[PDB]
Formats: sequence, C-alpha cells, structure tokens
Amino acid sequence: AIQCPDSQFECPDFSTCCVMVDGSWGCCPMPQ
Repeated sequence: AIQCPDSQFECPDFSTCCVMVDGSWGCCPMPQ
C-alpha cells in the first residue's frame, strides 16, 4: 500500500496507482 501524488486517495497492494481517460485517478489491477 503506497501513496501517489496528484491524488486524494491511496492504493493497496491489490492495485497500482493509475489514471483514466476521463481525467480522474484510480487504482488499477497490476498487469499479470
């Protein structure tokens, strides 16, 4: 569970900190 700048939330070890096309941040599942 690490943080990520330009964001107001955090992400767990289940998903990394990524972004979307809309313009908002979010934790996306790591590429397996």
